[PDB]
Amino acid sequence: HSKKMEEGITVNKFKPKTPYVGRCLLNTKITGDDAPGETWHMVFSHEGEIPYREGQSVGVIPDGEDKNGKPHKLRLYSIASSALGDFGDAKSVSLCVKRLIYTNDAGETIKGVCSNFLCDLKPGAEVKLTGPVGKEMLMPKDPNATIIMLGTGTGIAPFRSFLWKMFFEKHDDYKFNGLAWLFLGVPTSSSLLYKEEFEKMKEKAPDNFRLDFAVSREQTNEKGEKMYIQTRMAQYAVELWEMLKKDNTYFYMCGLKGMEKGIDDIMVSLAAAEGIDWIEYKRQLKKAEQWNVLVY
Ligand SMILES: Cc1cc2nc3c(=O)[nH]c(=O)nc-3n(C[C@H](O)[C@H](O)[C@H](O)COP(=O)(O)OP(=O)(O)OC[C@H]3O[C@@H](n4cnc5c(N)ncnc54)[C@H](O)[C@@H]3O)c2cc1C
Repeated sequence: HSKKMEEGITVNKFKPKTPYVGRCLLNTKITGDDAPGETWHMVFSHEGEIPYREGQSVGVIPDGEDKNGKPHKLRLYSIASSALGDFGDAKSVSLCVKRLIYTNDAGETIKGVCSNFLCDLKPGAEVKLTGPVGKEMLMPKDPNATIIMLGTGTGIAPFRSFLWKMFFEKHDDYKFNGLAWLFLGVPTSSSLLYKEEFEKMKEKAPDNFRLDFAVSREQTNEKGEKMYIQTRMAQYAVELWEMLKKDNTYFYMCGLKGMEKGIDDIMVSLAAAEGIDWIEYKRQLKKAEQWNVLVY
């Protein structure tokens, strides 16, 4: 029995040995020039060949060979579009990709293989895809569920997928009527991803959608602390902790590995304050499919 929309999902229809070859339709930079690092939203054509569901990922095999002449390893990317897609016809898939650039030991600049291949794609270019992959980030079956979403950076991807389904589409068998609450933590205002879309959703379903942004380098709390995602969340601690006590509440976290630790630190304290061991409570929540995490 599952609390998530797991029935009839498709997994690994396309594999690394036999990828699906799609084509780039659009590739747009969605962060301002201010932003530390660039993030691109790209859409690929798949002609209905990849039957994915909100919350899943696709693997991308970047062009070229590794230092051993073999083809590159695949890299996974959460799908940023709902099942119907940005165009509403179930024939395209969209990704949210941050261009990775770092420096090695010798002080030389190294560009990440797959992220740079992807952000450099031009409309018409082909791309090898695999998947769909995953069950961890699927949506709850319950249309009246309280869904709390916490993402950092590109971790916004699966939540854009969820929200398009919930607020931008009409479905024969699904009408969301619960409360969705999104918290998005980014470094700069120029790094807010998809804010415009979220703002329109908010106007559309003001009683079903709550929205909170945490711009670390630009906002501080009373003590004067940087506005990290948990720093903005602690401001609603009593409310969220009370929400976690209910059976119809589902927590999803996605983004940079770091975030996991800082939320756990806030939680351990709220729980102990009520005589609860967070480590055991979290375990029970994970078992009940109420605590869902995907960090990388
Ligand atoms: C399930 C899942 C979902 C994901 N979803 C997304 C998504 O939606 N968007 C997205 O952008 N990414 C996502 N990723 C990350 C993505 O898979 C790639 O890892 C990422 O894009 C970088 O890969 P690359 O091929 O560009 O880099 P690679 O060429 O593989 O380089 C990565 C290597 O760079 C090194 N490195 C990185 N930073 C530094 C540093 N500061 N100093 C030194 N070494 C460093 C690390 O050793 C790492 O092994 C996801 C990953 C997973 C597992």
